[PDB]
Amino acid sequence: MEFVNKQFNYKDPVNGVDIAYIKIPNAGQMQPVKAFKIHNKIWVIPERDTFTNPEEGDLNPPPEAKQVPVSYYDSTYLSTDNEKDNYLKGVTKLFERIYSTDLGRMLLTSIVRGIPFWGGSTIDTELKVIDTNCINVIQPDGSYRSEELNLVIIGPSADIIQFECKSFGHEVLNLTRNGYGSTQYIRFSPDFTFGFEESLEVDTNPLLGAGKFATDPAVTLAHELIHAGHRLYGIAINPNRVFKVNTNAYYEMSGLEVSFEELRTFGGHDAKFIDSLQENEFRLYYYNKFKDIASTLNKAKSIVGTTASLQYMKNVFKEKYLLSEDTSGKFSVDKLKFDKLYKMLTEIYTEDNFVKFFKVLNRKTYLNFDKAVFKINIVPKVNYTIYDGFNLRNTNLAANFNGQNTEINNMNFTKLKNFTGLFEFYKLLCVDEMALALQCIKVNNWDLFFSPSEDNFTNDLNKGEEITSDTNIEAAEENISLDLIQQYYLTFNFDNEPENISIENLSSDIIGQLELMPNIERFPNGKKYELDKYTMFHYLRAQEFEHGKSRIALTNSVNEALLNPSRVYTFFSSDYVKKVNKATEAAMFLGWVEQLVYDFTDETSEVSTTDKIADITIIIPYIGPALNIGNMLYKDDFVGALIFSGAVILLEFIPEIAIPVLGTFALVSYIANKVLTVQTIDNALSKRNEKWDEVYKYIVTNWLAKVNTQIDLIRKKMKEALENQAEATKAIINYQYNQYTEEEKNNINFNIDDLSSKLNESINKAMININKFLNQCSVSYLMNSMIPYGVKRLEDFDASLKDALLKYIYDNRGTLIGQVDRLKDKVNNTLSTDIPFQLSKYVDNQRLLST
Ligand SMILES: [Zn+2]
Repeated sequence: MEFVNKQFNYKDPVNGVDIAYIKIPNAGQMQPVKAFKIHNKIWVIPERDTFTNPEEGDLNPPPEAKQVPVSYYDSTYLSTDNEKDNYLKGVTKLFERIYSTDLGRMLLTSIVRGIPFWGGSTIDTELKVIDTNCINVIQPDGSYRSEELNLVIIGPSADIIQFECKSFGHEVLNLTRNGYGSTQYIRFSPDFTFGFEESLEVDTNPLLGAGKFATDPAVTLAHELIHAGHRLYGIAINPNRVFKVNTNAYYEMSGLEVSFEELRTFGGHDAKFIDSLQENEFRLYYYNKFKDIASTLNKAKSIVGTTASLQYMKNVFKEKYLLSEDTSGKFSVDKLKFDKLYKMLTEIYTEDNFVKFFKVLNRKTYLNFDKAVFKINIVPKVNYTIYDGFNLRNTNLAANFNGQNTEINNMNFTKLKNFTGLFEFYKLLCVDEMALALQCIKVNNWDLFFSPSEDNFTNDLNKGEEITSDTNIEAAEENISLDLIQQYYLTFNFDNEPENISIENLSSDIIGQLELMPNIERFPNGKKYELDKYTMFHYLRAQEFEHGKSRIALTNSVNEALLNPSRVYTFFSSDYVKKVNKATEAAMFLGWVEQLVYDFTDETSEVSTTDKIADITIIIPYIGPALNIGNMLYKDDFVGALIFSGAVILLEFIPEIAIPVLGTFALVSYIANKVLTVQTIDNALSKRNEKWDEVYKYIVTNWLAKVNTQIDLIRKKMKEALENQAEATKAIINYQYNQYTEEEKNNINFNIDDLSSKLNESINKAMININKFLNQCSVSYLMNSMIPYGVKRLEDFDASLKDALLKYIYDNRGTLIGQVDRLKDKVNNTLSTDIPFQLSKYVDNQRLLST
């Protein structure tokens, strides 16, 4: 009742104020749809989206499959009044959940504030509303009334789980990128969610649930509202600017296509893939675009198309863009204030930050792709609440995110058919049949490796700089934390919103067309690779078995588990395979099962400590035979190979890191001035600290995108490998149990859910170790294989500045008579020592900092 003020029903009578048949900007002529105004500037249309796009009227599956991990198609969805009512209540509920958090409260306020700019006038001294930023509200009497708005929530198009921000474009202006902003139409459904898998939280939660977890749809909505946020303030990054990936190697993906805008919206490490140069380019770009709005507001003389005054309208956009105004009435953009507003919309309003506030399990990267799709019902309070989500307090579902777990909370999630086939998009990995014949496995596109292009990483480190006494000292960029979010919250003006002012009627049908959007080419599909050796993907495939009818499964230690469907590979000792494959009689069964649970824990809990490697203090030897690391199929060979060559042995590809010759400093001399001569020397020295900081940050960015992503995938694959082992073990134990007759009843009394629960527990404990080990390798690599490159490049820069400052001091020794000896020592001391590399300065991730 805080954000949404009325408790709406779909069958409520049309009134023409908050419940009315409306008409939106259209290519042709549309028929009115019943819509609901949940808040000021925010409307909801409980219909399938068939009107915004003239080419999207059909709700059937497209001729071509479409390149997404998970998709769902159902034309019958959102046709019944019951469905539309439940949609309206669902969307309303999620708005309340977003608002109930400190961060969501801020976001929703910023969205209402972000009224699209009145730049539809051809005469540059008049303020006129852009017609596509409005809707026509039809009254009970028959007449219509045009109204300004910021946001519209519509149901999905053909693909039900494809959520996105849409907006209508101008013929000449780029409204979402010029600072103006345009009305946002979000395609969303609260009746479906994504199924994902996570294993990173097991450190804090050892009793974590088994299978797939469900994405809280509030997070999803908040994600789309952030996209709307950027777009309303016209600060959205060009959809052209995509993160280009290498697609030629066998281990690489066939293609991904992720926009910078997407990585920015997520936050975490994902936002840090974008380097300092490109990020500064964007910040300075929208700084000048805001200044253009300030210029147009100073040239504005009269207002047209509304009863409201020019003085009021200028004030609205003053509040929106946080402009400073003189007593003379002139507007300007404050540098420090814009940065506060930009950082907020860019770095504070992120998906990862919302997770903090909701206290829910969620994907930690964008590259943690969805695996399934579930039908949900969040409207009943017994199922979902504004405060707790799925994870209801004082219930079984409170601890370890149990409410989000598909298997424990199975009555809340019904698994649906993924319309993307398991091998719709794939590479084909082949090997010599043991080339007269080949043995080939299909690997799904999203099980492959990222591998970003070098084109995505640009810098101006080579560019020289002229040091003066007036040289600006960059304030240390404070990293995102809850303390900072708290500070923005306290400075926030929550009361007072922009008003719903009466504007003059537009034409009966608003003529509008959606934003152009770049035409993205389809990836090459089904590429074949003929390989000399078995790969990681083969070893992972060998551990898989047909879930269905076929039973008799026998575990073994050779990768010819690929040949026989009854044979499944394992990396556990030969004693484990002998024990599990042993025929057992009813009398011996329970003691045989108890002993297998024991061995399963013992094989997986194996930890070998070391001090020889450095940076890496622990090792997990069975990762070698589990994934074929370095083509050395021995537990002894993995431990030995890791000590010898370090973390690089885990990597699928060696990242290229290009640091150029660092731009030297040039000094500006001032004759007969002792004060400003000392200032320039001091300015050059503290500007060197920024240079060390700049390089360090650049290396952290490359490591975060090229290396840490690889390790991220290996841990996910180890989680899969362990799950495969438990499944195979359960299948064999359950097969033996079903081979008995009537002695199953009382004599045994065996619970498979208990066996599954105990094995899941042992997997979690194994992952605790594995996560700890693989984090060390990622950082180990950063410290010994990536940072040194920058350091010796930086030490050569210190050499150039050393002689530059010593010659400078010498050349001005008549001006600095009494201080020459002192200044000579400071230059010699500070430029001889390296600046210590602190990981906590560039990486906020506190579980990466745990090393
Ligand atoms: Zn997105």
